[PDB]
Amino acid sequence: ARYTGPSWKVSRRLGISLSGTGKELERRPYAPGQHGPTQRKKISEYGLQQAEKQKLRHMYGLTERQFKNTFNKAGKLQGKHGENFMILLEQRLDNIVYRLGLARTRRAARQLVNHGHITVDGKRVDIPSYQVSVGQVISVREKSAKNSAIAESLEVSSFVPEYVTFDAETLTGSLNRLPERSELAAEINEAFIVEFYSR
Amino acid sequence: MTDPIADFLTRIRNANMVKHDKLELPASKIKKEIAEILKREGFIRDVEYIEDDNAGTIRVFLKYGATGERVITGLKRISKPGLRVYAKSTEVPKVLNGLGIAIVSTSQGVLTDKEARAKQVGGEVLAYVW
Amino acid sequence: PTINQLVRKPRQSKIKKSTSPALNKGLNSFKRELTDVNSPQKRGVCTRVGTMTPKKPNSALRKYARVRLSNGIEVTAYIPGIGHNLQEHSVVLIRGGRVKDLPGVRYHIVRGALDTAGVENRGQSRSKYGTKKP
Amino acid sequence: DLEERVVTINRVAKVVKGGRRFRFTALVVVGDKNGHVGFGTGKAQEVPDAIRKAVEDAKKNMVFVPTVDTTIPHTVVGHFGGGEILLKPASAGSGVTAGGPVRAVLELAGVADVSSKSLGSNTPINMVRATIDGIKQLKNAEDVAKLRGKTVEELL
Amino acid sequence: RNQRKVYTGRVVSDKMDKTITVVVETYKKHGLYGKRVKYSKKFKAHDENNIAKTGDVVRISETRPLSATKHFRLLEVVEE
Amino acid sequence: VKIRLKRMGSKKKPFYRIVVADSRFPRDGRSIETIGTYNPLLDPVEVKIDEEATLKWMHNGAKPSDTVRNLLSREGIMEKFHNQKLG
RNA sequence: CGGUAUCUAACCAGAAAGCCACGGCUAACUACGUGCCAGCAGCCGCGGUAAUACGUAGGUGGCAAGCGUUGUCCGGAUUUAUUGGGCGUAAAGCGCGCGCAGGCGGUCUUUUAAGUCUGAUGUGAAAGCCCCCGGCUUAACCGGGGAGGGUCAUUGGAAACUG
RNA sequence: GGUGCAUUAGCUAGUUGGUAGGGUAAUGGCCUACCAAGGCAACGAUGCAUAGCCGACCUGAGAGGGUGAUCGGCCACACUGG
Ligand SMILES: [Mg+2]
Ligand SMILES: [Mg+2]
Ligand SMILES: [Mg+2]
Ligand SMILES: [Mg+2]
Ligand SMILES: [Mg+2]
Ligand SMILES: [Mg+2]
Ligand SMILES: [Mg+2]
Ligand SMILES: [Mg+2]
Ligand SMILES: [Mg+2]
Ligand SMILES: [Mg+2]
Ligand SMILES: [Mg+2]
Ligand SMILES: [Mg+2]
Ligand SMILES: [Mg+2]
Ligand SMILES: [Mg+2]
Ligand SMILES: [Mg+2]
Ligand SMILES: [Mg+2]
Ligand SMILES: [Mg+2]
Ligand SMILES: [Mg+2]
Ligand SMILES: [Mg+2]
Ligand SMILES: [Mg+2]
Ligand SMILES: [Mg+2]
Ligand SMILES: [Mg+2]
Ligand SMILES: [Mg+2]
Ligand SMILES: [Mg+2]
Ligand SMILES: [Mg+2]
Ligand SMILES: [Mg+2]
Ligand SMILES: [Mg+2]
Ligand SMILES: [Mg+2]
Ligand SMILES: [Mg+2]
Ligand SMILES: [Mg+2]
Ligand SMILES: [Mg+2]
Ligand SMILES: [Mg+2]
Ligand SMILES: [Mg+2]
Ligand SMILES: [Mg+2]
Ligand SMILES: [Mg+2]
Ligand SMILES: [Mg+2]
Ligand SMILES: [Mg+2]
Ligand SMILES: [Mg+2]
Ligand SMILES: [Mg+2]
Ligand SMILES: [Mg+2]
Ligand SMILES: [Mg+2]
Ligand SMILES: [Mg+2]
Ligand SMILES: [Mg+2]
Ligand SMILES: [Mg+2]
Ligand SMILES: [Mg+2]
Ligand SMILES: [Mg+2]
Repeated sequence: ARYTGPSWKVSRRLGISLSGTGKELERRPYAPGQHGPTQRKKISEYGLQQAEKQKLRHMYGLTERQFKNTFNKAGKLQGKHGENFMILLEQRLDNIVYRLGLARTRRAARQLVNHGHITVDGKRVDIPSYQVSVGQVISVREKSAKNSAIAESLEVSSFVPEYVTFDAETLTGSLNRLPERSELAAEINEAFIVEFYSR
Repeated sequence: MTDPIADFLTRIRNANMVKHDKLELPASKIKKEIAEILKREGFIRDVEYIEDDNAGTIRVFLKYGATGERVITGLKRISKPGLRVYAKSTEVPKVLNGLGIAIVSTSQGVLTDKEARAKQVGGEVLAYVW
Repeated sequence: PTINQLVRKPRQSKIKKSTSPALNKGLNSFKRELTDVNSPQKRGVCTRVGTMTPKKPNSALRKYARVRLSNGIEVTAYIPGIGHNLQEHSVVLIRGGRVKDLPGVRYHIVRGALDTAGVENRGQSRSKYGTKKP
Repeated sequence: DLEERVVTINRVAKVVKGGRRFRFTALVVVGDKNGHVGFGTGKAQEVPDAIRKAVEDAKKNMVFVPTVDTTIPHTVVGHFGGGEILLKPASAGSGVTAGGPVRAVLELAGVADVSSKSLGSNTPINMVRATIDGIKQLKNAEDVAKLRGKTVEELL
Repeated sequence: RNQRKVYTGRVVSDKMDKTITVVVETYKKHGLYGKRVKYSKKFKAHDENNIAKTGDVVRISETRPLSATKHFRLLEVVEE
Repeated sequence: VKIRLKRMGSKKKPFYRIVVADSRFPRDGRSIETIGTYNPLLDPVEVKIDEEATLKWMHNGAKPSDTVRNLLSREGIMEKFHNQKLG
């Protein structure tokens, strides 16, 4: 991926349990390093905006320049800026693979997309940043097929969001309709990232 | 001297600040047109034309809302003798984001912003009032 | 002013001079003239070295140098880092940037781009001072 | 309820024959996201006491902000003292763009889409006073329609 | 057919032979302020035989180059 | 005056414009009036052409090239030009 | 070009991470060494024995096959202010008058269309910004259509305002 | 229609116009003889300095500011001068 370091470190510093359910924050919820269990300090507006940017960036696991380019392209759309930015972030192939049950984290989905183990409309895709559209399907092209990892991922995969429909008999998933901000993270404040990029 | 319409606007502004109720000044065609427009949009209460054998005068009663609220909160002059301003049909401005009005003299006489943009005609903008 | 006063004579800006004039021109030997060409770095030949004292309240000695540039300009540059391998009649690469401590010094010396050497025993900020990874 | 935020604290002095005496003056902006906001100043030998006094002062001079469609109805300019603040409406989802004190007062007021510019001095108290003064001459379509004796559809 | 440019101006100098000088004035917006400014340009016109007198408004029309700097001919004299 | 074929697009990916221009001008330089497109990469060739200005230029003395002649023949401009000459 | 793009099989976590910064502006601190020396530095300025600012170690923050420094331009700068500043005391009213050119000009009527406003015709190449569609596994990139841009020439209209 | 200087105020004499002629694909002091003393200029003539021009590129909320890399159109040059 972009970054192969420890995953509990970034979540502990950020304050939220991204890519999991509190299991990274079960113990010592303070920031990493030797400082953070000792004391804290004040937070300014710049700190809050940077924190929200990090929330998004390390939640979706994509680099900074591509993040800003996606924000700029989302600005081209019509509607509220942050909502469009988030919903275009939700169009990522990695996000669809992860939330569809074929994996468990963002890293697993990214690697499983890099090797081409999935396919859209019978076309092998090695691009994690591929933007899925309405009616596009996914599959496994019988590469992993009877693989232990995908079976385990489908076992422990919570549930499926209502904006995507997936059946496990043929491992087929497709976007029902466009997701809304209502069915999204909501641990973040999307109103601050636009201001942060506005300075 | 130079500009009588600016004197008109300044007279209403001063009387409004002093909370005066009545104002009188010498009359003309354009002055009567401006007074009639202001009466139509209800900025003023009433206007009379008193006949005197020099030019005639116009008398306007300033209107105030309940609890002594000023109906007219500002008048600005746009076209000046030293710099005239002309606006096209698609360039007419909205005063105070539609809360106020503007006066424009077009080929069909003196109108407001709504009338000018309804007929797709342009002229010269005289003043903003809000 | 009035609009007529503005049409009679228009507004004018203020010409802002630069900070590093010696980097803003080159020399033509055929015409023996000076031309306006701006450059990020230049190279020159040392003439003398020494250490002068700053103004109040500072008192520590600072390492400087005097250089003739490619255009024959008497330029006083500063030597960063700890220790140096500089002396008279040496080729040096001068770079922009002035120091407030010395009233006359206006330029820095790049370490590791020419006859000038790097800094020994440097672990942090290694890109500057011209030290390679150990 | 009422949420408060601290803007600035300044240590002021006064000369006596025995030396000097210092004390802290704190500026605090209070408000709730319903559309009510205010500002206050406090002075004390200790910073928390100054903050508490500033909060108590700010609780006594509250104002109201028209926030139709989560946006200022029209552009306005404040003129208090040597400070100047220009507020103008912004599109939905544009966030808030303002200076420090102006950002604080606008965020506590409740608005979400507005863009402002500072055209004068940067002293925080004068900036806050200019922002409040500019908020004073805001308008609502219903109020001006009632003033002019007509309906909103006729006016808009 | 086509048409030629016509200019209405005032005679300034008529002391040449069979030709005069005419000033044409027009207004224009400024580059940055948009104010009217007078703009007078002098052309040379050709008459039949020394008819026009100084300070008489005349209309002149475009034509071929008759001389070194002479590109207009007198169309008529409106008044004095 | 020839109804020529101008090349643009990208490396190893050419696309062509059927355009009329003078033989003394650069291939990608000045031209008179573009009339069509020609895409070679697709196995079935997609050629769009006005078929009305082309006949006017042919009448006025605009000799095409070999491939432009082939395209006009396949699209029927050459046969219609012969018919117009006969009629 | 060229056995080139592409595709098919077997093996391999193995052959692939660095730079700057951490007192405030500005995101991120502990210890040791030094002692107005060595030195840092865009500014406020730090260094005289308890240094979060000098060098190193540990830690943390930003970016990423890139990261820092310098040079030039625009912004912030309303710091030439038409949009958008001023002249009692901070820089800024000539010592005063007579007056050519120039700038501006009380009220009403008729008339002209120079200014003003508007319709139609021609033109403002291609490529570029922008909008909608597509093609390359995505993107960069490429293709199609559309839109924008003039105190532009011909000509038909209205006469409130300036002339 | 698109630049800096007034601490650069007068410049010009085939110049300004006419009568005939020669020359060119074509009009034209483009050239010749003759006749008169004209012409341009504070709406900046003349002079000094810098500079190929545009579609366009960078920035900017916009008005504006800076530049003429790649590509397209026009112009000038080919060691210097004829
Ligand atoms: Mg938009
Ligand atoms: Mg350092
Ligand atoms: Mg008080
Ligand atoms: Mg003719
Ligand atoms: Mg061929
Ligand atoms: Mg080979
Ligand atoms: Mg191959
Ligand atoms: Mg093998
Ligand atoms: Mg092996
Ligand atoms: Mg291997
Ligand atoms: Mg393996
Ligand atoms: Mg490995
Ligand atoms: Mg590597
Ligand atoms: Mg240190
Ligand atoms: Mg380290
Ligand atoms: Mg790190
Ligand atoms: Mg910006
Ligand atoms: Mg500016
Ligand atoms: Mg002004
Ligand atoms: Mg000022
Ligand atoms: Mg004054
Ligand atoms: Mg003074
Ligand atoms: Mg005086
Ligand atoms: Mg004085
Ligand atoms: Mg005087
Ligand atoms: Mg005068
Ligand atoms: Mg008049
Ligand atoms: Mg075009
Ligand atoms: Mg091109
Ligand atoms: Mg596509
Ligand atoms: Mg493109
Ligand atoms: Mg295109
Ligand atoms: Mg196109
Ligand atoms: Mg457009
Ligand atoms: Mg009339
Ligand atoms: Mg231009
Ligand atoms: Mg230019
Ligand atoms: Mg002849
Ligand atoms: Mg040159
Ligand atoms: Mg570019
Ligand atoms: Mg700006
Ligand atoms: Mg360029
Ligand atoms: Mg080149
Ligand atoms: Mg070119
Ligand atoms: Mg050559
Ligand atoms: Mg040579």
